[PDB]
Amino acid sequence: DIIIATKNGKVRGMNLTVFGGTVTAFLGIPYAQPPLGRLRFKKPQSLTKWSDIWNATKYANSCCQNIDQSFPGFHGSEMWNPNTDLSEDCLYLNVWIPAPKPKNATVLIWIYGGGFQTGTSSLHVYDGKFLARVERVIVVSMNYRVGALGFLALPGNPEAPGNMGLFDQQLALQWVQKNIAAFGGNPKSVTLFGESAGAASVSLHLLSPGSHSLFTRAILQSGSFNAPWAVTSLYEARNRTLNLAKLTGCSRENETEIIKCLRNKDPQEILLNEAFVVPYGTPLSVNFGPTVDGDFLTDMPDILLELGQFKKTQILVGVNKDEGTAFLVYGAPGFSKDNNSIITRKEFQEGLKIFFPGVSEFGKESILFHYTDWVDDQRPENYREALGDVVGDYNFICPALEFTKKFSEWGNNAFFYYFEHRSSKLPWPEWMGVMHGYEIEFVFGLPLERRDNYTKAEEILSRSIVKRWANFAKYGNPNETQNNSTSWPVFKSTEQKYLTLNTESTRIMTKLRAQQCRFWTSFFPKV
Ligand SMILES: *C1O[C@H](CO[C@@H]2O[C@@H](C)[C@@H](O)[C@@H](O)[C@@H]2O)[C@@H](O[C@@H]2O[C@H](CO)[C@@H](O)[C@H](O)[C@H]2NC(C)=O)[C@H](O)[C@H]1NC(C)=O
Ligand SMILES: *[C@@H]1O[C@H](CO[C@@H]2O[C@@H](C)[C@@H](O)[C@@H](O)[C@@H]2O)[C@@H](O[C@@H]2O[C@H](CO)[C@@H](O)[C@H](O)[C@H]2NC(C)=O)[C@H](O)[C@H]1NC(C)=O
Ligand SMILES: *[C@@H]1O[C@H](CO[C@H]2O[C@@H](C)[C@@H](O)[C@@H](O)[C@@H]2O)[C@@H](O[C@@H]2O[C@H](CO)[C@@H](O)[C@H](O)[C@H]2NC(C)=O)[C@H](O)[C@H]1NC(C)=O
Ligand SMILES: COCCN(C[C@@H]1CCCN(Cc2ccccc2)C1)S(=O)(=O)c1ccc2ccccc2c1
Ligand SMILES: *[C@@H]1O[C@H](CO)[C@@H](O[C@@H]2O[C@H](CO)[C@@H](O)[C@H](O)[C@H]2NC(C)=O)[C@H](O)[C@H]1NC(C)=O
Ligand SMILES: *[C@@H]1O[C@H](CO)[C@@H](O[C@@H]2O[C@H](CO)[C@@H](O)[C@H](O)[C@H]2NC(C)=O)[C@H](O)[C@H]1NC(C)=O
Ligand SMILES: *[C@@H]1O[C@H](CO)[C@@H](O[C@H]2O[C@H](CO)[C@@H](O)[C@H](O)[C@H]2NC(C)=O)[C@H](O)[C@H]1NC(C)=O
Ligand SMILES: *[C@H]1O[C@H](CO)[C@@H](O)[C@H](O)[C@H]1NC(C)=O
Ligand SMILES: [Cl-]
Ligand SMILES: [Cl-]
Repeated sequence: DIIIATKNGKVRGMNLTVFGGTVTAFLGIPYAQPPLGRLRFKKPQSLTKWSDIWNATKYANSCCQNIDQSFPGFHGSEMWNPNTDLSEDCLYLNVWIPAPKPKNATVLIWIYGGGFQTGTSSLHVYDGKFLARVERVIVVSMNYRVGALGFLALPGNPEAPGNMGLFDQQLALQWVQKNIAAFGGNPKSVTLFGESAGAASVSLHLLSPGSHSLFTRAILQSGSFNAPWAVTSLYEARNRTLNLAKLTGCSRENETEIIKCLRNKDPQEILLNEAFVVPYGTPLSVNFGPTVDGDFLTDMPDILLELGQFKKTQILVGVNKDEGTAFLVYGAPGFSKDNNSIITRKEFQEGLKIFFPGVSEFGKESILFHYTDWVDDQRPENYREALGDVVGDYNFICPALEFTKKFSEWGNNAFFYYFEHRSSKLPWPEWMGVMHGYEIEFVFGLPLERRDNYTKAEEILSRSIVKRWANFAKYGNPNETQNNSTSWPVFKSTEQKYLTLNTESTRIMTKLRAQQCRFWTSFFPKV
């Protein structure tokens, strides 16, 4: 039998045959009390015990969330939709262990993204058996509440204080600290890693004092808290809570009555109203996400980062070459995943209004000016490409770079990557390039599965990324080998060196997109 004793009871695993070896998987370990009934909107409560041997042999329920149904049958979007029953009873986690069982393995904890409204640990691109098999690390991933059920905020009120999903993550980090040694793992070697909102989440755990001792090191893939979508101000969050009460028939004299009313609502009644809590939106809208709750976050995160009030440790940060394109076919006029999406200069300008609703006309004018200095005047795909880069630079690349600069300025080693390979199996059209989220499958080592129809070059690339991530986790240094390996230099605010990741060559380069990002940090805010 495959049985591990944990502080909350014994749990039964299952064997996976991986690359002619065995990985032991414990899928769907509860780590918190089910946030049902009176526990809805509260911080997660510690788990006491489950009754008998818990069978962690199938993934757990995913947290409640609206589904992306924009493209029925399309793998490109359905690969992100939850693949287990949705339920409010979702606070579970997964643990993959190398066989034979390690004595003190480094632990990698995955935090999925999904704009704080979606995601689940059970997606196939987050399958952790490959990393455990190939690098002999332990992999943990957890489900955390998303949407209003996860980030409804009445700051100061324990009935709905804000940042519950972040606290879900945190409680799972505490569970690893309490229990991972029984799975053979080193609680003193724990690396958080995640993508998009998960990366924004990792970046917020660097700032949260309660998480300081729950992990060693941090990997931020295509995301950071200073991205414009990631953190809502204290009273912007409160306002949206009130509007949800309004929209559901739960407006009440005092706040606890409002929360009382919202606990009576069906989950679908909450989920289907989440989109209407803001006056206007964008394809990158986070209606209920992290906020300044005074508990998980004691000040605006921008300030804590400025003042060095964060966990002093090593980080690995990076972005993808076409972060913006994904969001274009979700509300930008003239953009379809089924044509080559050539757009006019007028369609570009309409896209700016879609993605920048509350920005002045001269604000849009200067965005347009900064992104039209064409190398070749036509080149009929200039505006199509300009709009992607605007969305990608403003929402992801430039914030990730600025976070890395300011963080490295306080003395810890920081490593930046620019991932430029488009997957041979990427189901979206070619014009969308190296999309948001499509480095993940390489990080988790799926190209290592030869029966899966990736190219040999993608196996080598994924094998190299898998080595660097695991080496970063074990050693604070994302090295590959000492010899025959391009060195990954530290990111330093003067030189700002980064490593490119693709199949042709991995080069050290400097000041990624500095001319574009300089616009977004030092001019656009003044507008
Ligand atoms: C806080 O937010 C409200 C927005 O409230 C609205 O009502 C909700 C039910 C929801 O459906 C939203 O889409 C609505 O926008 C701000 O009030 C606005 O002013 C009036 C008051 O109802 C409303 O008709 C307007 O549409 C809102 N403004 C815009 C630009 O749409 C309110 O000002 C915000 N700030 C504070 C401090 O409360
Ligand atoms: C977890 O599953 C066990 C049974 O699953 C199997 O039995 C194990 C001994 C092992 O051989 C596994 O590989 C099998 O998949 C549940 O066990 C109870 O006890 C016996 C076990 O065979 C069974 O006849 C009983 O009917 C089970 N009890 C009940 C009330 O039906 C065990 O209950 C499962 N754990 C939980 C928390 O449900
Ligand atoms: C040592 O291995 C190289 C490949 O190693 C490349 O990996 C990158 C991450 C980076 O660190 C880089 O400096 C490093 O060189 C081998 O070259 C590969 O060789 C095959 C042929 O066997 C070519 O088809 C590949 O294109 C080539 N990859 C490259 C150049 O990136 C090579 O076998 C070996 N070189 C020596 C001198 O021993
Ligand atoms: C179901 O509820 C709708 C809300 N969003 C739907 C999104 C819209 C855009 C993309 N996809 C994911 C996707 C598709 C294809 C390739 C890669 C990635 C579906 S969301 O909750 O998922 C969302 C919101 C705001 C984000 C802000 C920053 C980054 C990601 C965000 C995701
Ligand atoms: C689950 O995987 C473990 C690890 O591979 C298996 O345990 C091994 O089985 C072989 C075959 O007899 C032994 O030589 C090893 O000594 C075993 N290891 C341990 C730690 O006991 C186990 O058999 C698998 N469970 C299954 C297949 O149900
Ligand atoms: C990558 O670099 C790190 C150093 O940054 C190497 O780490 C040492 O690793 C060995 C394991 O072989 C440990 O026993 C030492 O204690 C480590 N020392 C230090 C100072 O880190 C690591 O070996 C390198 N790996 C490769 C493949 O190059
Ligand atoms: C696993 O590795 C840790 C270190 O990462 C070992 O911890 C001990 O040694 C550490 C020095 O690096 C310190 O944290 C402590 O001196 C000590 N830990 C204590 C006393 O709690 C740990 O022993 C290793 N576990 C193994 C090998 O099973
Ligand atoms: C493709 O996308 C939509 C079709 O649904 C359309 O509005 C747009 O103009 C089309 N662009 C083409 C065909 O170039
Ligand atoms: Cl995502
Ligand atoms: Cl093209």
